[PDB]
Amino acid sequence: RKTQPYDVYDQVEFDVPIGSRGDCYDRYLCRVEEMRQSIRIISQCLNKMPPGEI
Amino acid sequence: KQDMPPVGGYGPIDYKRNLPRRGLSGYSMFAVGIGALLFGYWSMMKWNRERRRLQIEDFEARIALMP
Repeated sequence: RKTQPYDVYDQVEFDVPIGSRGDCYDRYLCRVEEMRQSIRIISQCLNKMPPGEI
Repeated sequence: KQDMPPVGGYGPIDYKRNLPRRGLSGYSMFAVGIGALLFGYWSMMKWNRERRRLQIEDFEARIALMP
């Protein structure tokens, strides 16, 4: 998502959670932490929508 | 010309993570526990000792009869 583009998707800012060790409990904690970071990409998306065509 | 986004009115909501409320820890506990437990045994020796006194009275009525 930030080594290739999709869309106008470069114009948002967020960080990509990493794990320390290599087990299930620290690939669990990505999924809890990505849900907090998805609220940031929604709240950054309401401010930016240009009116226009579809 | 009827399209969505407002001119203003926003938050946002946080991305944060916090509820570390302490909590009565760290030598406060292990001190209310022992202070409660020693009140228990102090409430013993006033009943278990006293029941042994009435115990001997219960044997007393036996021995004053049976000739």
